[PDB]
Amino acid sequence: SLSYRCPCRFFESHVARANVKHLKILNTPNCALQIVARLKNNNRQVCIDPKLKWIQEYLEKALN
Amino acid sequence: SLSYRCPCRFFESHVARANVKHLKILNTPNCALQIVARLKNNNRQVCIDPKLKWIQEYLEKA
Ligand SMILES: [Au+]
Ligand SMILES: [Au+]
Ligand SMILES: [Au+]
Repeated sequence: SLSYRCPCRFFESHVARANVKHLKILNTPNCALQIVARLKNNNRQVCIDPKLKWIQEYLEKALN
Repeated sequence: SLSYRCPCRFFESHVARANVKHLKILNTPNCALQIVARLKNNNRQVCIDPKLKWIQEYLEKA
């Protein structure tokens, strides 16, 4: 609950790296992993699909 | 903006300090400060009013 819900209704998958100004990993309880991006063309905030290949490589270039 | 929303739809102003098991400030762009609490016996996760005096009394110790 009523008061609390996950900030991402769904994940968007047609967002290109060149379009995103910032990326943030939301740490909200009882919610799956959530990456939030600040945009261009619109400039809004979107929840991006973590399975995006470019997000994967980006998150993977954080070590092994 | 069709996908992202603030995780708190409203704040709960009647919760007592005795009832809260855990508190967590949420990192959340384009939203006001938001505090999530886990309730003691039923374990529900609720958004609680930052304006609550005991919440202040805690954040003012920082
Ligand atoms: Au962001
Ligand atoms: Au438009
Ligand atoms: Au919590």
